[PDB]
Amino acid sequence: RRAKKEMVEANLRLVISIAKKYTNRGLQFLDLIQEGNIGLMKAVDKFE
DNA sequence: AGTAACCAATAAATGGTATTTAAAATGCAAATTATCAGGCGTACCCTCTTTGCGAATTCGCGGCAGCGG
Repeated sequence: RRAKKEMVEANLRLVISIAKKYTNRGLQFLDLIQEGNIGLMKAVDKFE
């Protein structure tokens, strides 16, 4: 657990970029960001 | 080119009380097809950056605030 936190906290900027590419008047910025963070947690789980 | 209402008679005058008839039709609940609605996955590399620009030169008033003897 304490290992995965490090990658998750490292790649938040990546999430920000991908999200802002979709922000143009959808839900709201922060909702997109948080949903992307869910996705990032999934990806960290699946990466080899 | 013929009177009767005499007293029986005849069943026809009804519109009313029902267990039937089974055929129909009318509904009823299954089988059995189509199609819709969810979940998962994607391996070159990409890393705070977008915003609101201002419910828009109001104004007058009040009061709850920080500095200050």
